[PDB]
Amino acid sequence: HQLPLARIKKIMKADEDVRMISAEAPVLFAKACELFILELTIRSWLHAEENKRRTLQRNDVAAAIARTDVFDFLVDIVPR
Amino acid sequence: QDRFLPIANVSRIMKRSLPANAKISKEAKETVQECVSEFISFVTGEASDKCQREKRKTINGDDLLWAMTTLGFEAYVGPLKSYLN
Amino acid sequence: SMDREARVLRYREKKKARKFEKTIRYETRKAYAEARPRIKGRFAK
DNA sequence: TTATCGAGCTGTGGTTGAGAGTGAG
DNA sequence: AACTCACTCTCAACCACAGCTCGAT
Repeated sequence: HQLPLARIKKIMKADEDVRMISAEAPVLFAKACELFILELTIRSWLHAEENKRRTLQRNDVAAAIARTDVFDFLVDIVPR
Repeated sequence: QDRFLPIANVSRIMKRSLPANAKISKEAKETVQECVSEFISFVTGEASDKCQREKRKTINGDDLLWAMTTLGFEAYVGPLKSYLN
Repeated sequence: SMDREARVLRYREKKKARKFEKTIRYETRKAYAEARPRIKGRFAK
């Protein structure tokens, strides 16, 4: 529908531990990415809105990442 | 980078996620592209571990939902289950 | 939490080990695929 | 408690058009 | 600065099936 399953599968298979992947796993993953992209984008938007801006900027995404515990794993990705 | 989800697909999804008047910097698109790509890695490693412990070779949909639950993403699990049917 | 920190650290260390080159893991399945009838690239009987 | 085994399932890869990537306006 | 949209050309999806996978037993 939206995200290409092959590229989802390719990221999965970059982990040397994964062996087989079920047919529905990338299907599920593509939906989960849409829920993830939505939440990360809206929380970034919030910060942009709070700073009286309409253009989401990188620091907005960083703000969302710092503030949201679920996004704790990405904290070292923002800064270069 | 060819290790990430395509940025056009990612950008489209952030756009539909926002009020029509919103704008998104090129930098913000690249940052979110990486993040959702890392989301797939993060979850896959936990699913991959579950399969090792339980000595199976196939990562299936339940393994992904277990992994998402123990990594803080229980809120997704409901909608996901409902989406498979 | 203490449990999250373990999984997050493991995720970061697994990072250095991502292998994106096309690795083949069922070398038999290559054989059958490599020598299999194709209509326009697609498999066929 | 651990093991079994057949109904189901999945990796594999040439080809190509659907759609990702691109940039001047 | 980001968005538009027509254009280029990449690359994801498609297929069959031998025999491995895994939960009801």
